[PDB]
Amino acid sequence: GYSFSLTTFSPSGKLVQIEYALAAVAGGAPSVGIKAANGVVLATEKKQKSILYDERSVHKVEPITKHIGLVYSGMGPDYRVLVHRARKLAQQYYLVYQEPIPTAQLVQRVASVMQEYTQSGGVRPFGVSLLICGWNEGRPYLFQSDPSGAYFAWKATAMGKNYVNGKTFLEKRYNEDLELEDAIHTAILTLKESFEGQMTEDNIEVGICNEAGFRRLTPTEVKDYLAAI
Amino acid sequence: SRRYDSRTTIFSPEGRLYQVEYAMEAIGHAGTCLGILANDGVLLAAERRNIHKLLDEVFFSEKIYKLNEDMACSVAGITSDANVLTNELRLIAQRYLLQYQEPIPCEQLVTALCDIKQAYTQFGGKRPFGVSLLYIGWDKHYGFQLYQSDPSGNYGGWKATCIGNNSAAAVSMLKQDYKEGEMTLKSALALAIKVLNKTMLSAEKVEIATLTRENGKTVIRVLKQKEVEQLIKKHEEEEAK
Amino acid sequence: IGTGYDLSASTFSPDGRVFQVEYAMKAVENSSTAIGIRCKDGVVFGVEKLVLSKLYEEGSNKRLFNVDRHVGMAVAGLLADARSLADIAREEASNFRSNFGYNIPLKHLADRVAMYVHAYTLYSAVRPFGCSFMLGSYSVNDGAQLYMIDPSGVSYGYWGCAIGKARQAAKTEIEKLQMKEMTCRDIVKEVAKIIYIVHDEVKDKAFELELSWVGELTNGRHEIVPKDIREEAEKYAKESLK
Amino acid sequence: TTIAGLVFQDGVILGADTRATNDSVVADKSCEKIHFIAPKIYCCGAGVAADAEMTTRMVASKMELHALSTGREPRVATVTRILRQTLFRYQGHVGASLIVGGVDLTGPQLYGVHPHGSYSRLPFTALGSGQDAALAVLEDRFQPNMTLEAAQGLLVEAVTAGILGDLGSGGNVDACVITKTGAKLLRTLSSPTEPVKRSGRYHFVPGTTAVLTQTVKPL
Amino acid sequence: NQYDNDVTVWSPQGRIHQIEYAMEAVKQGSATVGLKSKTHAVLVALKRAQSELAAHQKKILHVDNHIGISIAGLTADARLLCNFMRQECLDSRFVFDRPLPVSRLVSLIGSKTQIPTQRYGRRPYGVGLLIAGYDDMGPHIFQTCPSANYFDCRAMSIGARSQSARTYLERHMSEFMECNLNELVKHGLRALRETLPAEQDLTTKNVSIGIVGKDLEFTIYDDDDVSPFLEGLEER
Amino acid sequence: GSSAGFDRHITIFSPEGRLYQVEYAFKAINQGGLTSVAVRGKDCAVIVTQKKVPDKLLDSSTVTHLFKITENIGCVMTGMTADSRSQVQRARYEAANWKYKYGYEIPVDMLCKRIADISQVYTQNAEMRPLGCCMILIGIDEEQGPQVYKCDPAGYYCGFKATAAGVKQTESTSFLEKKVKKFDWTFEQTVETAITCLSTVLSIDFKPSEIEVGVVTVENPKFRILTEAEIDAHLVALAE
Amino acid sequence: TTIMAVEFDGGVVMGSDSRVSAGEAVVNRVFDKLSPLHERIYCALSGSAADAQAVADMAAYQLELHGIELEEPPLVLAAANVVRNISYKYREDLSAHLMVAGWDQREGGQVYGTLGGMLTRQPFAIGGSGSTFIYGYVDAAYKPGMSPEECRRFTTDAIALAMSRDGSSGGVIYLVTITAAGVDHRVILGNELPKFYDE
Amino acid sequence: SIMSYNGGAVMAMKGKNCVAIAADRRFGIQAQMVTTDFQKIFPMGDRLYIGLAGLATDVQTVAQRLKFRLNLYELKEGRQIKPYTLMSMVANLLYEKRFGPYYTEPVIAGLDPKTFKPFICSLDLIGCPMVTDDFVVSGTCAEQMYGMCESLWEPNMDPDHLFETISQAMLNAVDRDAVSGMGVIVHIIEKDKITTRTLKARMD
Ligand SMILES: *[B]([O])([O])[C]([C]C1=[C][C]=[C]C([C][C])=[C]1)[N]C(=O)[C]([C]C1=[C][C]=[C][C]=[C]1)[N]C(=O)C1=N[C]=[C]N=[C]1
Ligand SMILES: *[B]([O])([O])[C]([C]C1=[C][C]=[C]C([C][C])=[C]1)[N]C(=O)[C]([C]C1=[C][C]=[C][C]=[C]1)[N]C(=O)C1=N[C]=[C]N=[C]1
Ligand code: NA
Repeated sequence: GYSFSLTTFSPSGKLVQIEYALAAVAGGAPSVGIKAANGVVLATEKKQKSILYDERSVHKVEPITKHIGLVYSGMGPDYRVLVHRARKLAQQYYLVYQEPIPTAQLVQRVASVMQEYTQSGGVRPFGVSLLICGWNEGRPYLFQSDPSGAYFAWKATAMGKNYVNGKTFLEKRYNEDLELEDAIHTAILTLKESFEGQMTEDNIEVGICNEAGFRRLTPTEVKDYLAAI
Repeated sequence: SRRYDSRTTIFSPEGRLYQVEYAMEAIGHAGTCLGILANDGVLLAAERRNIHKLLDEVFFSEKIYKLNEDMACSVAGITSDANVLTNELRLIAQRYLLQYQEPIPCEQLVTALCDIKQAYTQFGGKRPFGVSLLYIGWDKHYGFQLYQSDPSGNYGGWKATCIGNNSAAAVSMLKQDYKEGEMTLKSALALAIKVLNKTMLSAEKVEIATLTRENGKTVIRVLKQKEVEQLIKKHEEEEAK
Repeated sequence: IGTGYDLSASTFSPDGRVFQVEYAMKAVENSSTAIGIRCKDGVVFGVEKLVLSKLYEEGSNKRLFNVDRHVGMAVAGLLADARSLADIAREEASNFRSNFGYNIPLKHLADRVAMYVHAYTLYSAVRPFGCSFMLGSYSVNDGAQLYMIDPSGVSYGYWGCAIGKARQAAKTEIEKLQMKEMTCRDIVKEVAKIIYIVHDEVKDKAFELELSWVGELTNGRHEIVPKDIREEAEKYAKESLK
Repeated sequence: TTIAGLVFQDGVILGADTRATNDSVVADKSCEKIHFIAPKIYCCGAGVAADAEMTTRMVASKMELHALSTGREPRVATVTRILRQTLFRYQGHVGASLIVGGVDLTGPQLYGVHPHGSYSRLPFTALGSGQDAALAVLEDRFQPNMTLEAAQGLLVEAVTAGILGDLGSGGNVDACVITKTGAKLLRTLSSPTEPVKRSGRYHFVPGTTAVLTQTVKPL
Repeated sequence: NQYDNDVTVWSPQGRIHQIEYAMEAVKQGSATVGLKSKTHAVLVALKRAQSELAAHQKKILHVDNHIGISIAGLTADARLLCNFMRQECLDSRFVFDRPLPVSRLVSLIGSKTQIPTQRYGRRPYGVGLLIAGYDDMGPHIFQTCPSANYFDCRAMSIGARSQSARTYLERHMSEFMECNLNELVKHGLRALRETLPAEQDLTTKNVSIGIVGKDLEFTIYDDDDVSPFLEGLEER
Repeated sequence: GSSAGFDRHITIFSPEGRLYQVEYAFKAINQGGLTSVAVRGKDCAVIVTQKKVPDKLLDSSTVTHLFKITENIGCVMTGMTADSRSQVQRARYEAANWKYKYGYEIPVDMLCKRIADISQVYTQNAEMRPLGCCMILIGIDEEQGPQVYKCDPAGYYCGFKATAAGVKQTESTSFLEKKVKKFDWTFEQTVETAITCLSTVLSIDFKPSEIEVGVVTVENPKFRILTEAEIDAHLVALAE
Repeated sequence: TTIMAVEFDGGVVMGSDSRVSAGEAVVNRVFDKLSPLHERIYCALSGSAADAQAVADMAAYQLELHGIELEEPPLVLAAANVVRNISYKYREDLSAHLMVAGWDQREGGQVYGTLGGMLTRQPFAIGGSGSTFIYGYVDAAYKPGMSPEECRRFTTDAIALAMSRDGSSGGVIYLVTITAAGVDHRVILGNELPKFYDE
Repeated sequence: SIMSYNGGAVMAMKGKNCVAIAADRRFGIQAQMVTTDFQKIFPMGDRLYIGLAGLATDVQTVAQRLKFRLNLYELKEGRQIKPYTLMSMVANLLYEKRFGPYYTEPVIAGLDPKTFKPFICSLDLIGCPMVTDDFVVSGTCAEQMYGMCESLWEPNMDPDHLFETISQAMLNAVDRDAVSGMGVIVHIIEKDKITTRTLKARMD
């Protein structure tokens, strides 16, 4: 293979390939994460090009283990690589410690792999930014990991197309004390701010995490949330 | 293949290693991070760049990393690169402890990482780590110590130093107010805030940590926001008077 | 398109092309013509082997090879690449017998070797083969089989095939033959006639005709056409030209 | 160990004792020999306790990665294959003798996997040092399409025969019923030995032990 | 311009310029001539001197008891190819206890030298050889090039001014098979001397001869051992 | 649409976050000249593509774009023919390997996800180029019924009610969405929809040797390739 | 174990007992030792259970991919070479014998021996611990030109005769008839076995 | 036996809201005693201890390789390890050497971070975890220890009762073992404090 780095420092001190990877993220379909008092919501725009697409065939909101979940903005195929790696990393921890991996621990391990693709030879950084949610030590967690390999713990945040507006909308719209039932509603309203068209239970995707672990909401559950919107 | 090679480990016509020099530029854009040595301890005071209202603040720090029982560090540069280096620092400290059954002496831990950083400048064809570190510690040979290392793998011991944004201005400001040998953690903490105020002031935008010796055991502690608030208003009062 | 898009096989051009493979295909087109015809009881090969020097021996640079006891190979292009492919093809046939205990089926050999060729069309590290070649075989079970592989790694089955300078001119002449109902003794005379017709006596120097065949007449074994039959086909080829 | 399996009209029953022995000495009176692989796949382990523990843990972890990727309930054939190919590779040095039972889209299945990597699909089976006592009860009274109550009863009897007949077996009978709707883990379903009572008067008056040194660390 | 740098780059003409550049090494080495009769294979070569004080470079090397070669090009690549040939020959006598058939050795050279013509960062051999051998098929003369192609020859000449020598071999071609050793060697000397300048003739200092055949193992004649052959030459 | 450095030569991001080399691999699919259609029915899945045999000198049976991956899985490849053969060999390997490790035949979606993941590697590592081809897989799922999946040189993959690839992909999809909007999706209605999509989009009234049809049925899940006489029986009924 | 295969006009008949033992202990009394390697190609398993199953799993895998590449059902000679090579390469570490029989369009019904990495075509063949006691029987009872029914009767009688005498053999006899049309599976229960002198 | 080359004994016992851990102090090679103050119980946290019996090199090696992983774990995790999690860490460390193991049989005694629930366990030389709700033993006098523990142990023992019980079970067991003894050390691990005592034991 190519043994030299493909991401290098420009004369101004910037790692330009990482900057260009972040541009891929900023042009992807929007995603939202909201840390409620008793849980976590993950919401995304799953709008495909035509009726011909079997919406039910592939997912954006994915499980990692029983208590961790995931969503992204950017390059779809890149995301799948990180999903497999994350699921594998979560099993390695469980095999050794016999305890569900802490969300900070999963996010750190995954973020290390992302950093690797910014320095290892003959590879480009991932064109993806991941929103990771979990439940451990009786409390909810919401993290974000970006193409540089940097991670951030959020209370609520937006990624992809119109993230600047969604992030201001989340800040003013809601704050701490949110019930998970209230947080799901807010995540769908944040998405409605960018969405072009009628928002149905087949073009949006939601996942929740609480005491009972992480799971993806069914289209019938999303439909009842959309009945109030 | 030759076409796409960046040539990251080669000398320029004036004997300069350009990737190393461009790595340092990255550190100038990172948040200001200063270290001050005192007789009764040693401190780390860094600017917080994760300063948004919707941040969770799960961890005990942002830039301050415990490495050893007797050592801690702060970073300025690419944070993901800094995660690699701090994790390696923790492994070097445990390899020493396993072998000698004594904690790694401060300067030795810094040299070991600097030998990895130097290797990135001489071979492999990879870009360097875009990080500068400030290390604080205690050992049975030289007591309270303060180090600094840059992407080149070069390091040095200091009585006060600064890296990150406006590092130059902070070192000239520390140069004037630093009283060698007559410094205590109380006066040095006052100086840390005095400097960060000019080089940047809520307790949300700052992050301080101290290393002290209590009952023959080292005590590393990141100060609480209220503690930092009391230190900022004790300076805000002196500035008005 | 001379803008960097044509220096590597791991680089597509903006119009979705791999120019390194196209330039390798040009090395075959510049070379001498080779033809192969599949008939009712076998496959026959013929090659216009241009005589570069009177100093060379009769039979030097044989563009026809035995890849296995039942398989033959006709080449056109950069000869050292062509001979390196003959060794790959040989080892592929050798490895099938060691694995399954019987002669490698021709479509299977064509498929295996075509993918070693394909492999050299994906990387900056290696160069595509500047060669096209044909594989011929005959057995009672599989019948007569003729395949052709190009520098891109494409493998197709043929009733008639030509590669090289006069590839298109030889094709309009093979099309006149009703090979599906002919013998190898009959088709040999025709292969020689087609090679002499597409030969350029003005632009090219003297040539030597290479003829090989595998069929029922040879008991499924790839052989050179004996001197006796070759002289008879060359006599008819020259007599037809007048 | 006495581990046993059964295939009844609506699923599979898995039974196990609770004795761990360290060379003729009972080390544990109640260990868990019935391990989870997937929601509707369980496995009984017998032999070297660390080998049974770790090979069950590894295949359960591999089945979570399998199910997460496929998006489907795992198949019992997959757990059998993953296990065999791993054990065969170790040539019997990983001393785990397993009884895999479960329910997938193709119905209920029961398998016996041996340390060298051989396997059998069986309607009833028994492994461990007490397998012959259990296998006698199963041979004597197994009929196909047994009811859940009838199958539980036979399984308890099969494990119990091993508990009383095998010196390497004892404790209680742990069981697991697996049906199309999921698994019910019946821990200590049967206790063939009534609560052991002693007239224990082994109290030591504070100070009777002669102390030479005493240091107290407040926390 | 851009298609000159690496052997893996095909020019838009279906040419590999690095292979063509390596062949220029052969054309720049001093002339060598190889020819054969019904019983013998002869190698006759001109040896250049790097100054009057320096010696005339060894143009002819031993490969086995039945095979000998003459080189033209990069002398370090010629040594590399010579040791590969010497070794392939050793393997055959070790394993089979019979000489390696000359045509088989030449196929291994073509197979061995083609490998670096298709691999990045690698280069073709800058050596061209004339091979003299004898086996069950009588005597042979082969020609190898930096392009991994090889030729079975009745006679041949590679190197500086080798066109002049080729012309003599083509015109006298018919006489070679029935030639005796003295006459076959003299034919070789005449082709070699045709490359030589008009003011320059053959010498017991610049001439080198290699002979292999029916009863003779590969033998190299260089200075006073060359004298008996030169003592027959008579003109131009 | 800016460029900087070697972003049009290798798979490295462009200033806008695009992968020009991956974009070029999509244009390579059209270089083949052919178009392909795949439609999923109530209890079947059919794939149909062009069959251009220009010289009678070819053996018509060796000229194909339809392939058997496994007994119950088949595929239609669109794009660079050798790149397509390469992907079919890997699909066959991955499928046989799956049954060997897991003891059950690979699901259509898992084989698609697998091939798509392999394709992604080329999209991230610079020393090799993406494959200039599109794979469409059909098969009958034990609990999901008929499946139609497609994967890209980008590494993307998805399931479909109907899909297209090649030169007239956009027009074929425009047509396919107009028919799915308005039928009992029987075997004949699924087969005919696919034939008349290729025909109306290419403006060619087909002859039985001009197209190749492949099908999987719930009654007969084994991937079966249609005869010229079987292709004709559909073509004539379409003209009626 | 007692395994057996017999060639006839349109194919083969393969049989086996059903006993899996571990010392003097019957571990499984109803095992089917006739394992399919392809549609119309089967193998009869004997020796180490772990080794026999491993070789069969690998041979079926290699043959599945081989068949899909040739776009044809694999030849029985190819399946015999596949098993044979594995048994030969690993003969120092394997202790299993996998007899290979089935049907082809080319050579029809064929029976092969793979003992210790060797390869031999046989008109009929026997294997396993039980075969030792029926050599004289199969030598006296075999006649050429046997019908598929006569082959099943020869296979059933020879295996029952061995089952009685061999402690490592017993249970039920599994029969398999591979032909152009397809494969037929028969089971002869321990109650329905043919009877001979047993005192 | 390899385990009997050095000798020694380790024991752990549960309490109502406390846990005890004890070991002998002999370090000897075969029949010769070398030192009378060998450490076999090592602190892993504020309220978490591990005791190692068996071959003295591997007791020291396992304790050191375990402290390495523990320190890294607490640095990455930012928390003190839970007692059950330490057991899984030792099981994984020991099982890594499955086919060439360390000759040590650990015993773990600690309190749940819910600052209360006592935890006791033991691992065989290949890392098989075994949690009990009463006592765990490991040593050359395991038969003696089981006899004493089975007779003396009671369910909800107060720290003082636990101390007398574990002390008497260790002293009387190791007094019937030739290669165990030279004193006994006992740790009583309560929420509020640790009490370490060396007993006045036989010196032969
Ligand atoms: B059983 O008696 O065969 C038993 C199986 C067992 C024990 C405990 C936990 C599990 C969970 C899978 C299974 N094995 C043992 O008791 C073995 C010794 C043995 C080996 C072979 C035949 C009979 C007994 N004991 C241990 O490995 C062990 N004992 C105590 C603590 N750790 C390990
Ligand atoms: B047979 O007796 O040779 C039988 C054949 C066989 C082959 C493949 C699969 C199975 C069942 C999974 C059985 N093999 C055995 O019965 C052997 C013992 C044997 C071997 C040779 C002669 C007589 C008896 N069984 C095992 O090796 C085995 N089975 C169960 C548990 N451990 C080992
Ligand atoms: Na690439």
